[PDB]
Parts: sequence; C-alpha cells; structure tokens
Amino acid sequence: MKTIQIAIDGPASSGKSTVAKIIAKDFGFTYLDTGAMYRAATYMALKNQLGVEEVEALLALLDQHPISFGRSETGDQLVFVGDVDITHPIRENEVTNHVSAIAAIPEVREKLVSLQQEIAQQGGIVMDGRDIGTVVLPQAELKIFLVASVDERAERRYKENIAKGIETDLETLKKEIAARDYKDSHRETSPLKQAEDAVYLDTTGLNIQEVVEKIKAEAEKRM
Repeated sequence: MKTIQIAIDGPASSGKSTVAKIIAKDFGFTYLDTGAMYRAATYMALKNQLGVEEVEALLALLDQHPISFGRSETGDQLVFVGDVDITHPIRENEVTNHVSAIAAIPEVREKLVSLQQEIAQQGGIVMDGRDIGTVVLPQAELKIFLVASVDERAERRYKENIAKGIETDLETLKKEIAARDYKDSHRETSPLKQAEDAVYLDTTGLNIQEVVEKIKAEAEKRM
C-alpha cells in the first residue's frame, strides 16, 4: 500500500470527522482538516499583524511557513507553523473570525492549498474539507463525497445547541442554513459539482458506522 491520501467533500458531510478519523486510525494515515490549515495561516497573520491588506507579503510568507500537523502524545492533533507546535493558540472562534477574513483573499487560498499538498506529499493522509473539489482531490488516491439534506444537518445542529446548554429554535437554523447553503451553492470559485472522480455517497440520518464501512470497502477493494 505504501501510502495514499483520503479526501472527503460534500455540502456539509454528517460523518467526515468520524469516518476520516476511523480510517486513518486503522490504516495509519495523517489526519488533516482544512480548518487547521487556515488556522495556522490566520494565526501568523494576527501574530505579525499581517492583515488581509498585506496579500502580497502574507502570500509569499504563507508559503514560506513550513506548516505541518502532528499527533500529540496525548492523542491531540497539534498545528505546527513556523517551527512552533501550537495547538491551543489555534482557537476555533477567534481563529475563525480571522480565518474567514483571511481566506477571503484569493492569493491566500492558493498558497494555503499548496501546503495541503505538502502534507500529503509523503502520502498516507486523510483530509476533509469543503473547498476540496479542485485542488488536492486531483492528487488524492481515495476521494469520497458525503452528501446530506439541509433538514438532516440543520437538525443535528439544533440539538447540539440545546445539549450544550442553550435553546436554539429549529426555524432559526433552517433559515440560517438556507442562506449559507444557497450562497455556497450559488457561487463560482471552488465549485463542488462532484470532483473529477469523487465517489458519490449520500447518508441522510444514517448510522455513522455505515459510512465508515462504505468508504473502507471502496479503499480495500481499490487496493
């Protein structure tokens, strides 16, 4: 087998983390999340006040940063950028706010993409994201496309908001998702439309284990 990448795409994917995780847990592939990639990039931005306004500089720099991931002794995927293992500084919300503002830049995404390839360069890595339709996929042995319905996902979110100690209304998520879902399904850049050879597989309100098997079978057989 040597080593091979495992990319997963979809409108939302209600089993990308678990699936991609379980897979690498058995095969031993390095797990990578498009989010962390942007986290490391945005992190440096705020670190050296490289606001989006500095696309030129931040661009050449983003590529200069020897970014990479690694599993912490305590089973914690840390983000390594600039030769500094940072897993805490790479928050979610704070990093998201800057990540969204940063990612907005075209030159940024392009460079950040090159990094994704640098990670899987050695081979044997499971990656999952939304902008993985025309970039790393083309060079990804195994590529799956988990599809779902706004209703299904929108529901899973409503609960997660409740169980967390809140009382978010469904009607709220339903609408909110309708706006984003559209804006995402009504653009041009990073057009999904199913990758070149993206394995189509929809799992609506279906068990998670059922998905892991589906992919596993596709990989084992392909091998």
